[PDB]
Amino acid sequence: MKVTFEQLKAAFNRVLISRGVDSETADACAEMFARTTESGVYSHGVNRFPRFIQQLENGDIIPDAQPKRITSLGAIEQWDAQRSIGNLTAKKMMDRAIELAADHGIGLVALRNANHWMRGGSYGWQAAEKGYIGICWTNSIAVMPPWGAKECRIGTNPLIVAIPSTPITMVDMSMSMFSYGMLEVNRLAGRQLPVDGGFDDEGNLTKEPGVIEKNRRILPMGYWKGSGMSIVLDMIATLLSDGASVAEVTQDNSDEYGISQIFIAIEVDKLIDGPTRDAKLQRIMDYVTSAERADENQAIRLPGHEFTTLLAENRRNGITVDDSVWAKIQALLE
Amino acid sequence: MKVTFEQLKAAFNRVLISRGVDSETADACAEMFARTTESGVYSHGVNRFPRFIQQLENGDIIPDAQPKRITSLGAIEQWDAQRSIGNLTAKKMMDRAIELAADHGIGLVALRNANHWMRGGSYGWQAAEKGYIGICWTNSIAVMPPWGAKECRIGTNPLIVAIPSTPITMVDMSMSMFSYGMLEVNRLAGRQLPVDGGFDDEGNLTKEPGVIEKNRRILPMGYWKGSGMSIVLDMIATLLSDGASVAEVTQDNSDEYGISQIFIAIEVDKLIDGPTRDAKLQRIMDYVTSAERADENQAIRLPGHEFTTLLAENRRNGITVDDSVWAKIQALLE
Ligand SMILES: NC(=O)c1ccc[n+]([C@@H]2O[C@H](COP(=O)([O-])OP(=O)(O)OC[C@H]3O[C@@H](n4cnc5c(N)ncnc54)[C@H](O)[C@@H]3O)[C@@H](O)[C@H]2O)c1
Ligand SMILES: NC(=O)c1ccc[n+]([C@@H]2O[C@H](COP(=O)([O-])OP(=O)(O)OC[C@H]3O[C@@H](n4cnc5c(N)ncnc54)[C@H](O)[C@@H]3O)[C@@H](O)[C@H]2O)c1
Repeated sequence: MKVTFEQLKAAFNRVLISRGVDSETADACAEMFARTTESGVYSHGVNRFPRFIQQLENGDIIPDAQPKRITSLGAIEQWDAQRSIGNLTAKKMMDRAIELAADHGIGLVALRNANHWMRGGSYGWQAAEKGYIGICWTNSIAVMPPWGAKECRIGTNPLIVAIPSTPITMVDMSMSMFSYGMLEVNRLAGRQLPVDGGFDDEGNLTKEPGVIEKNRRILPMGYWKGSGMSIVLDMIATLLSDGASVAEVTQDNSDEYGISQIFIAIEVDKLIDGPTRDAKLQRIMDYVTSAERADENQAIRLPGHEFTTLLAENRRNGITVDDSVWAKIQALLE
Repeated sequence: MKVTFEQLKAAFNRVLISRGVDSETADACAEMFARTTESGVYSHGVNRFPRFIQQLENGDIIPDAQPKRITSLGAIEQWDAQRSIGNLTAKKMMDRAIELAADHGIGLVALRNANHWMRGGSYGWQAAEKGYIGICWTNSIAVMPPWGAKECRIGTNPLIVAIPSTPITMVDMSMSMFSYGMLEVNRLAGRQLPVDGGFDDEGNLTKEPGVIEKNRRILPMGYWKGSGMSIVLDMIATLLSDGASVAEVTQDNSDEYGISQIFIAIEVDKLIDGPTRDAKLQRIMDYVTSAERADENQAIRLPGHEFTTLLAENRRNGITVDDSVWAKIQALLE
C-alpha cells in the first residue's frame, strides 16, 4: 500500500484526537510516527501505531501528562515522565540532555515512569544531527530469558549510540540478536533466520522463527554478553531514575509502561576542530568500507548509514506500508 | 606453582626497577599487576607482564611520563596520557572521572596517546567500589574484520560497565565474541568453541580455533551488532580525546601504543536512597537468578559475580601462577 507522508500523519492524528488527545499533542505525536516510517523504521513506526493506541485506551499512557524534573546534580538530571506519551517525552528529554551538555560538556537525563519510546535511534539521531554524540537506552518488560535460563526475566533494553559523522553513524540494537518482529517477518515469508536466534524446546539453538515465537526463548546477542549488557543497562536506568526495573514493570504493572530510560548527549566540536573531526572520522569510515569484502557483490556497510539512503528513497519513490497494517489503521476509524 | 602475593609483586617490582622504572611507580605498577592476578585475571595480569616489559623496552611506554590535562568543559575533560604506563594512568583517569562526578553528577575523561590498560574491568570495578557506576572502554589495533569483510579493520575495543551492587555487577567484554587468547586455550586442548567464533577460509562460520587464529577472521560478538559497536566506540574515543583511532594506531604506529580510552563515572547515592538502592538492585538480581533454568543444576550467573570467589579463593590457598611464565619473568633479570 503506497501512501504519502501527509496521509500517514493524517490518520495518526484523527485517531489520537478521537481518543481524548489534544490536537497539539496529537499532531506532534502523529508527526513522529510518520517521520519514523519515512526513515525506514516501519516496525516501530506505522506498524506500532495500533498497539500504541490500545495501550492509550488502557490508561497506560496519559496524553495530557507532561515530564517533570525531580532532581538536578549539575550535568545529570532525574525526571519523571508521569506516564506521558513515549516518543514525545523522550524527544524532549534528549533535547534536555543536549542543553545540559551544551553548558556542561556532557549531559544525562534519567527518566522514570516513562512509556515505550518507539524508535530509540530517533533520539540518538536528533542529537547527532546537532553535532553531539548521542547515547540512550531503555528497559522493558521481561521478553527474553537471561543466559542459562529458559524463562524470560530480562528485557530487550535497546542501546543506541549515534555519532555526528557524515553521514551519521549510529548503532540502534536490541540486546536480543533478533527482534520478535523480525521473527514474524521470516515466519510469514517462510524463511529461517540467517543465524541462530533462539532455542527450541529441547534447549538447542535454532533458526526456526515459529519455535522461538512460541516458547519465547529468544537468543541474546552475543549469548551471555548480550544478557549481561541487558542487566547492567536495566540497573543503570533503574538506579539513576529511581524508577521501575524490568522485574518491577513486569510483576507490578498490567502491561509495558512505567519503564525507565537514559538519555546522554556529549559535546564534540569544543574538543576537536571541524577539519580534524572530518578527517579522523573519514579515515575510520573508509578504513572499514575499503576492507576486502567477504562477498565482492556485497559491499561493507557502516551502522546507521542505511537510515540516510532509505529516507532519500522514500522521498522519491514514495512511502509503502504493509496492507495488513494499513487496513488495521483504517479500522481504528469509526 | 604457588606463590605469595608479595612474592609475586616482588618479581614484578624487581623487573620494573631493572628497566629504569621509578621506585614509586614501580611499586605502584607491580601492585596492580599483582592484584589483577589475585583477582583471577591471569591473561591480563601476570601472563601479560612479559609482553608489557617488551613494549616498555622498545620505547612504546614511558614510565616517567604523567597524564597532562588538555581541556575542561566542566563534567568532561580531555587528557593526554603522553605514552605513560597503561594501567597506572587509566587508574588515575578514572579517579579523575569519579572526582568530576562527585560535583557534577557525571564525569567523563577522554584520554589520548595512552598504552594498553591491561584489565579494563579493573577501572570499572574501582569506580563501583566507590559507589559510582563505572563505564569505560579503549580502542586497539585492527585485529578483527568489520561485518561483511574478511580483512581486519576494526579493534576489539572492550566495553566495561560496572554497577555498585552487592556483589558488584560488571560486564567486561571485548567486541570479539572470543578473544584470541581464548582461541589458543581451546586449540591447545583440541577443543571446539562452545559457539561460532569466526569464519573459515571459505567464509563459513566455524568453531574451529586453529583456522581462525590463522586467517584472523575472528567473529564479532553479535555479528553486525558487535562490529557496529566497535566502530562507534572507536569514533567516540577518537573524537572526545582528539586522538588516534584504530586505523591510525595500526598504520601510523610500530606497535600497539598511542591508543584512545574513555573513562566514565556516575554518582548514584544522590539520586536514590541506600535502602531503595539495595532493594531495587536485589529485586533485579533475584529476578535473574530465580529464573527457570535450561539445566536444573546450572545456576544463572550474573555478569562479574565470579570475581568475588576468584579473589576469596586466591586469598586463602595462595596464588597459582604458570611455572613457565614465572621462569620467563625471572629470566628478564638475567
Ligand atoms: N523495547 C524496545 O524499545 C525495543 C526492543 C527491541 C528492538 N527495538 C528497536 O527495533 C529496531 C531494530 O533493532 P534490531 O536490534 O533488530 O536491529 P538490527 O539488527 O537490524 O540492527 C542493529 C544495528 O546493526 C546495524 N546493522 C544491521 N545489519 C547490518 C549489516 N549487515 N552491516 C552493518 N551493520 C548492520 C544497523 O545499522 C543497526 O544500527 C531498533 O530501532 C530498536 O531500537 C526496540
Ligand atoms: N584491547 C584490550 O585491552 C582487550 C581486548 C580484548 C579483551 N580484553 C580483556 O579480556 C578479558 C575477557 O574479555 P571477553 O570478552 O573474552 O570476556 P568473557 O566472554 O569471558 O566475559 C564477558 C562477560 O560475560 C560474563 N560471562 C561469561 N560467562 C558467563 C556466563 N556463563 N553467564 C553469564 N555471564 C557470563 C563475564 O562475567 C563478563 O562480564 C576482559 O578482561 C577484557 O577487558 C582486553
